[PDB]
Amino acid sequence: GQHVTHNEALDMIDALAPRVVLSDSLATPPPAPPDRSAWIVPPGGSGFGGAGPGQIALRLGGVWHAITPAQGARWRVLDRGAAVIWSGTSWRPADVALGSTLGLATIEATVTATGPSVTAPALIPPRAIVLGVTSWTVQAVTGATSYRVGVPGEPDKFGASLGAAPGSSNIGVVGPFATYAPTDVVVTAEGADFTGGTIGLAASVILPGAPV
Amino acid sequence: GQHVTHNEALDMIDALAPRVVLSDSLATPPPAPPDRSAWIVPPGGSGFGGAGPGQIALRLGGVWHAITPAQGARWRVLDRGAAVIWSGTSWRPADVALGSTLGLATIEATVTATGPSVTAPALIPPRAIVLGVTSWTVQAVTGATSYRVGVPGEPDKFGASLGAAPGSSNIGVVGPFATYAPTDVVVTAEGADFTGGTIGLAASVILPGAPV
Amino acid sequence: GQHVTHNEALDMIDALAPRVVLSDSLATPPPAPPDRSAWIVPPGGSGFGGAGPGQIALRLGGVWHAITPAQGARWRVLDRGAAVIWSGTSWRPADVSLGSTLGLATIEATVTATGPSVTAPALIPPRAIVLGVTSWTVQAVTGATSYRVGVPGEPDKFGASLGAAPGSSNIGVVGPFATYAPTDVVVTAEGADFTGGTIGLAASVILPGAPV
Amino acid sequence: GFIAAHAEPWPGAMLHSRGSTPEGSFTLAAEADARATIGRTTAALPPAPAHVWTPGPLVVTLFSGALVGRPDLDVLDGANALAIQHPDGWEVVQFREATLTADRTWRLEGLLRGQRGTDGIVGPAPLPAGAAVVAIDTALVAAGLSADDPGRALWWRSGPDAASLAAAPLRPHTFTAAGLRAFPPAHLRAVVTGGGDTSLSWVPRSRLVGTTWPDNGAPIPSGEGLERYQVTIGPTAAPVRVILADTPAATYTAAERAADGIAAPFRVAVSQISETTGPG
Amino acid sequence: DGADVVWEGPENCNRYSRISDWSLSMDHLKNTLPAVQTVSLVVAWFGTDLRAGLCRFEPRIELRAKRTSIEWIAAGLNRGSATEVSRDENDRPAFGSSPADVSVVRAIMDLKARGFRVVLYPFVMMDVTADQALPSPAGTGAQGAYPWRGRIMPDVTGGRVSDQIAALMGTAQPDDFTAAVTRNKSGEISQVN
Repeated sequence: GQHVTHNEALDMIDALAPRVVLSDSLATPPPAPPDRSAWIVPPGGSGFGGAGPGQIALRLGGVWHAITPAQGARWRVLDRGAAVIWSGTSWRPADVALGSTLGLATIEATVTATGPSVTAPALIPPRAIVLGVTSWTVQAVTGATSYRVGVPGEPDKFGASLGAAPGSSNIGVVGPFATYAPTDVVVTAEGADFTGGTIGLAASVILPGAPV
Repeated sequence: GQHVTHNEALDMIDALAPRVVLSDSLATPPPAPPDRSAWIVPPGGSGFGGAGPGQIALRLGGVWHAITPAQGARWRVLDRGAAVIWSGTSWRPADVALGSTLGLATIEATVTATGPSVTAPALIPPRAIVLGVTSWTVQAVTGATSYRVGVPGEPDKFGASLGAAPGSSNIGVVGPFATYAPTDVVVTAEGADFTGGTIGLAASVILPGAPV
Repeated sequence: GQHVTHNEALDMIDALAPRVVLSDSLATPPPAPPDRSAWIVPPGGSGFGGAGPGQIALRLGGVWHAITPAQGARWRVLDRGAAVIWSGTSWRPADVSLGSTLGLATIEATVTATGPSVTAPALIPPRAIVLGVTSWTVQAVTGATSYRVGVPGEPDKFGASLGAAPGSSNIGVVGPFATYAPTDVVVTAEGADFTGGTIGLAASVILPGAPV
Repeated sequence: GFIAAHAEPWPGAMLHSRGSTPEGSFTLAAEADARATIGRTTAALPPAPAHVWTPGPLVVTLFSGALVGRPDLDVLDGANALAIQHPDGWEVVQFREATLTADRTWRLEGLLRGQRGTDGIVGPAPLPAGAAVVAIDTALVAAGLSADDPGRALWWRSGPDAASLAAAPLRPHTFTAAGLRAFPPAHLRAVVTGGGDTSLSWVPRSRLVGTTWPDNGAPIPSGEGLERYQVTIGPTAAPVRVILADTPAATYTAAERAADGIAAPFRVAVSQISETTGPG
Repeated sequence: DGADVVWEGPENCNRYSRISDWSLSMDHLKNTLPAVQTVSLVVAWFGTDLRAGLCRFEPRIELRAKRTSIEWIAAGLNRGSATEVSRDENDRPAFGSSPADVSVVRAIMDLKARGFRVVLYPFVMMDVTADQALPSPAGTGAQGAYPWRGRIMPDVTGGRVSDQIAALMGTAQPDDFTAAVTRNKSGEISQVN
C-alpha cells in the first residue's frame, strides 16, 4: 500500500521488462517522450539523459528513470528498427528490419499420403524466403520407399528422396536457394504407392512483409 | 517492502526477464557465475543446481536460484549463441550465433518521384546482406503503372513490374540472393510517369558477422 | 501489504512481464487458460476474456480478465510460433522462429594458423545451415594479410577478405548461400603465410527439424 | 466451538445442550435459530496455492440454502467464506464466487487458501470427496463453552428443542480452537550455509490476527502467545533432529548431520507447535 | 427418497396435533359409544387375480421407498422387498399396505385395557390391476381392475380344483415363521421381525 505503491511496482515492471525503445540516437532525449517510454541514451549523449550513456532512460511523466538495462532483455530501437539486446555488458544489435520485419511462416501441412502423389497445401506466402521445408512422417507410409517433397511438377526441388518411414522428420531443405515467389508443395512416393501413410510438414518461410 | 523485500522483487525481476543464459553444460555449476546472470544447469547436472536439472541457476547474492522454465520461456544461450526458447517440455532453439550480431542502419527514405526515372539514394553498406528490398508509395504517382525498382541498369533485381499507385506497398525480397555489395535501387518506370508522386523506399540492411 | 496481497502483486507482475501467449484466433478462448497464462484475443474476439479485441485473455482464479497489452512487451504467439510485439495499435509481427526447431550447435575450433593455409577443423554437419563462420584472431598472424575463410575449394565464396589482425574477430557470413550440405571451411592467408597466428572459428550449424 | 444445525424442515429454536456424561445429563449451552445453510462436498480437491484464487471446480450440494456468486472484493473484506469439514481445523475458503451447476450443487471457484492457516490443514491432507461445508452465519453458535471444556469429549445434544437425548443427537465432541492458534506455518526462509548451517527463519505467521503483511508500517503481531516453530527433516518422517524453536531463526550445524543423517537441501515442513498449546 | 432423510410424515396420523390418529380415534369412539365392542381389525392383506390357485395371497408395501424406522414383514415380505400397492391414483390404485407386524401387536395391546374386546378379522382384498380382461372366478376366469373378496373360484381343471385351493392356501406351520420380536429401550415392541 503506502509502503510500496502500486505505481512504483507498475513503473518498475514497465521499465525493467524488455521494451521496444524509441531512441532516436540523439545526444539528448526528446523533451516530451510518451509516458512509460524507453529511450536508451547513446554514447556521447549530451543534454539530458540522466541515465548514463549506454543505459536506458525511461520517461515516466517527465521523470527519466536511470535504469541499468536488464541482461538478456531486448531493447529494439523504434527508429532503427534494430533489435538491440543488452547482454548485461554491452549493446548488441541482434538478427533483423527496415520496414520489412521478417516473419517465418510456420506452415504445417498435413496430407494423407494417398494414391501415388498428393499436393501439400502449404503454399509459400508471396515474397517469402524459404529457410527449410522439413517433412515429418505422421504415420508409416505403406508402399512408398521414400518421400519426394518438392514444388508441384518437381518431386526433386528439395529433399528429392526423403523418408517415408514412420515418425521420420526428414528435411527437404531448400538451403541456399529460397523460393520467394508463392508456390505450393508436392509430395510423391518414391517409385511406389503413397497410400496408407500420413505426411507432416514444417515449412519455414521468412517474409520481409511487415512495416516497422 | 519488509515482508517481501524490494530485493526479493528485484531478484524476481531478473529471473522473470529473458536472460542471456550460459549453457556451459557443466555437471557442476561454476563457483562464481556472474551475478544477475543465469547459468543454465544442464539436464542431469550433478551437485549444485541439483533441483530441477535443466533449470536455470541464476546467481543473485552468490546464491544460484534454479528458475523453473515455463511455456515459451526464451533464454539466449551465450555459449551456443542461439536464443533457445524452452517450449515447456524442453529446450527449443530458435532459427539463426558466433557473436555475430546483425547490425541494422535505417535507410527508409521518401524518394520524391519526378519523371519516369528517379534514383533512390539508399546505397547498401559494403558487406551488408540485404534480406529484402522494402517498397512503399507515399504519394500518388501520376501516370504510373509500374515500378522498376532495382540496381541502376538492372531494375530487374527487385521486382520491375510492381504496380505504381498511391499508397501501394510493394515490399519484397530481392530473390534468394542477398546483396552484400553496396548498391543503389533506382526507381525506374516501365513507361510510367512518376511525377507528382513520392515513394517510400527502404532496403533491409543487415550487417551479419559483426561483433557484439 | 494488507491493501495488496503479495500474491495480488505477483499476479500483476507476471501478467505485465512479457509473456509468450497462444493466439489460436478463436471467437472463444480455450476452456482452461492456465493461471499466469493467456490466450491472445484476435480482433473480433468474444466471450470470456473477450473484453477488448486485440487484447490477451488471461485466467487467474477463474476470472479471465483481459490484460491490456503493453507496447514494447513481446506477447509472442505460441500458437503460430510467431513473435508478436504489441505495437500499441496492432499485434505487430516481430522476427519469427516449428515442431522442428532450427537448432544451433556452433562448432568451436581454434586451429593455429600454420604454413600458408589451414582447413578449419570446425565442421558443418549434413543438413546444417551456415549463417556464418567466425575467424577470431587469437594471435597475431605472421605475414598473413587476411583470413580467407571459405567453403572448401572456394576461399573467396564468402568472407574472402577479412583482415587477419591480432585481436580482430573476423566473422565472415555466407549470406546468399545457406550451406546445409556438410562443408569443412578452408581458411587461407591471402596469398600469405598463416604461421605464427591463431584462428578461433565457430561455424554456424543450423539443423531444421530438431526435436524440442 | 461452532455448532451450525441443519434442521430437516424444522421450524423453531434448536436447543444444543452439552453434557459431559455419556448417559446424557446435558446442560443448555447453545441455541440455534433455524436450519443453517450447509453444503455437502461432492469432489476431492488438492490443496490450492496459498493466497491466490484457484479455479478448482468444487461442486458442493447445499444441504440447506443456496450459495451466492459474488465479486472478489466482497470476499476480500470477508463475504464468501465456507468452512468445509476437514482434518483438524475445518478448512474455510474465501472463494471469490460460486457457480450454480444444479439445484443444490454450487461450484465454488477462485478458492483462496492460507488465510489464518486455511492452507495449513490442506497441505498435509487434500480435501476428501465428501465433506460438510458450512457458510459462516448467525445460526452458527460458538458461545457457552467453559475454558475447561475444550479437549474433553463432552456429549453434545444437538437437535431441536423438543427433541432430546437420542432424538436430538447426543455426540461426544471436543473443540480445539485455541489449539488451532498459529495455523499458518511460520514463513520459512531456510538458508543452507557451509557446514550445513541451514537457518530456518520462521517469521511468525499468526492465525488469530490473520496473515497480516506490513502495510503502511503495520507489521504482523503475535496473538497466538508463543509458538515453537518446528523443522521436519527431509530424509525421515520423524525428524532426525527435532528442533522446535520459539526464535524464528534456527541455524543448523554440521555435527547433527554428521551424527545422524540430514540432507543439505532437505525439505522442511513447519509444524506449528505452540508453547501456549500443542501443534497448531 | 429425496435428499438426506427428513424425519417428518408421521404414519397413521393426519392430525394437526401430529399424534397418531390411531388411539386418538379410539378416544373419540370410546366417548361416543358406551358398548365399546367394535374391534374388527380387518387387515389390508394383498391378493392378486380372481382365479383361484393362480392367485397368491401375498401382501405388498404402500410405497417402494417411504423408508421408516419401523419395518414390515408380512408373509416374509420386507418393506424393501415388496412393491407399492398404494400409489396415489393417477391410474394406480391406492389400496394401502398390510399393517406392520409390530403394529398388529401394538394394536392388540392398546385395545386391551381400553374396554375394547379384541377380535382379529383376517381380511384379504385382491386388487390386481387392469389391462387384462374381465375379472372372473370361472368361465373366462380372467382378471380385472377390482376383484371382490370371496369371488375366487378354480376353473383351470375340475380335478385340480382341490390342488388350486391347496396352492392358494399353502401349507403353513407355526415354526415356518420365526418371530424376531425386538423390544426398545422402553421395552415395548420395537420391531417384530
